[PDB]
Amino acid sequence: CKMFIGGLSWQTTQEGLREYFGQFGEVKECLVMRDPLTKRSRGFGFVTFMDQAGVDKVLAQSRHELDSKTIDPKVAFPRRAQPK
RNA sequence: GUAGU
Repeated sequence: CKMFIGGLSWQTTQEGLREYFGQFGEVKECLVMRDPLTKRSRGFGFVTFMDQAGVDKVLAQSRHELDSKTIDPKVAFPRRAQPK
Protein backbone atom coordinates (compact mmCIF):
# COMPACT_ATOMS: atom_id res chain seq x y z
CA CYS A 1 0.00 0.00 0.00
CA LYS A 2 0.82 3.81 0.33
CA MET A 3 0.07 6.60 -2.20
CA PHE A 4 1.35 10.05 -3.25
CA ILE A 5 -1.48 12.66 -3.49
CA GLY A 6 -0.88 15.53 -6.02
CA GLY A 7 -3.01 18.54 -7.11
CA LEU A 8 -4.20 19.50 -3.55
CA SER A 9 -5.38 22.97 -2.43
CA TRP A 10 -3.15 25.40 -0.44
CA GLN A 11 -5.96 25.01 2.20
CA THR A 12 -5.71 21.13 2.30
CA THR A 13 -4.51 19.42 5.53
CA GLN A 14 -3.65 15.75 6.26
CA GLU A 15 -6.83 15.57 8.40
CA GLY A 16 -8.68 16.82 5.24
CA LEU A 17 -6.96 13.99 3.29
CA ARG A 18 -8.29 11.45 5.86
CA GLU A 19 -11.75 13.11 5.53
CA TYR A 20 -11.75 12.38 1.73
CA PHE A 21 -9.80 9.06 1.73
CA GLY A 22 -11.94 7.47 4.54
CA GLN A 23 -14.53 6.81 1.75
CA PHE A 24 -12.25 4.06 0.24
CA GLY A 25 -10.91 2.53 3.53
CA GLU A 26 -9.45 3.27 7.00
CA VAL A 27 -6.15 5.21 6.62
CA LYS A 28 -3.00 3.94 8.42
CA GLU A 29 -1.12 7.27 7.85
CA CYS A 30 -1.72 10.71 6.21
CA LEU A 31 0.72 13.60 5.42
CA VAL A 32 0.82 17.05 3.71
CA MET A 33 4.29 18.39 2.72
CA ARG A 34 3.56 22.00 3.79
CA ASP A 35 6.05 24.88 4.24
CA PRO A 36 6.27 25.76 8.02
CA LEU A 37 6.77 29.57 7.46
CA THR A 38 4.05 30.26 4.81
CA LYS A 39 1.74 27.26 5.60
CA ARG A 40 1.43 26.56 1.79
CA SER A 41 0.71 22.81 1.26
CA ARG A 42 2.96 22.77 -1.90
CA GLY A 43 -0.22 21.24 -3.52
CA PHE A 44 0.68 17.63 -2.44
CA GLY A 45 0.86 14.97 0.31
CA PHE A 46 0.72 11.19 1.03
CA VAL A 47 -1.82 8.60 2.38
CA THR A 48 -1.47 4.93 3.51
CA PHE A 49 -4.40 2.48 3.91
CA MET A 50 -4.91 -0.32 6.51
CA ASP A 51 -5.28 -2.66 3.44
CA GLN A 52 -4.46 -2.65 -0.32
CA ALA A 53 -8.26 -2.77 -1.07
CA GLY A 54 -8.42 1.04 -0.44
CA VAL A 55 -5.44 1.68 -2.79
CA ASP A 56 -7.20 -0.42 -5.51
CA LYS A 57 -10.34 1.80 -5.38
CA VAL A 58 -8.34 5.09 -5.62
CA LEU A 59 -6.58 3.80 -8.80
CA ALA A 60 -9.79 2.33 -10.31
CA GLN A 61 -11.71 5.69 -10.09
CA SER A 62 -11.10 8.15 -13.01
CA ARG A 63 -11.14 11.49 -11.02
CA HIS A 64 -10.87 12.87 -7.44
CA GLU A 65 -11.58 16.36 -5.92
CA LEU A 66 -10.93 18.03 -2.51
CA ASP A 67 -11.49 21.75 -1.63
CA SER A 68 -12.84 22.30 -5.24
CA LYS A 69 -9.41 21.27 -6.75
CA THR A 70 -8.87 18.16 -8.99
CA ILE A 71 -6.42 15.87 -7.11
CA ASP A 72 -3.99 13.33 -8.65
CA PRO A 73 -3.45 10.27 -6.35
CA LYS A 74 -1.04 7.45 -7.41
CA VAL A 75 1.19 4.60 -6.01
CA ALA A 76 4.04 5.91 -3.78
CA PHE A 77 7.77 5.42 -4.61
CA PRO A 78 9.29 3.18 -1.83
CA ARG A 79 10.91 4.73 1.29
CA ARG A 80 11.84 3.79 4.92
CA ALA A 81 10.23 5.48 7.97
CA GLN A 82 12.70 6.70 10.67
CA PRO A 83 12.31 6.13 14.49
CA LYS A 84 12.18 9.03 17.03
C1' G B 1 -1.91 24.93 -6.99
C1' U B 2 1.90 17.81 -7.89
C1' A B 3 7.72 13.40 -5.06
C1' G B 4 7.95 12.54 1.87
C1' U B 5 11.20 9.52 6.04
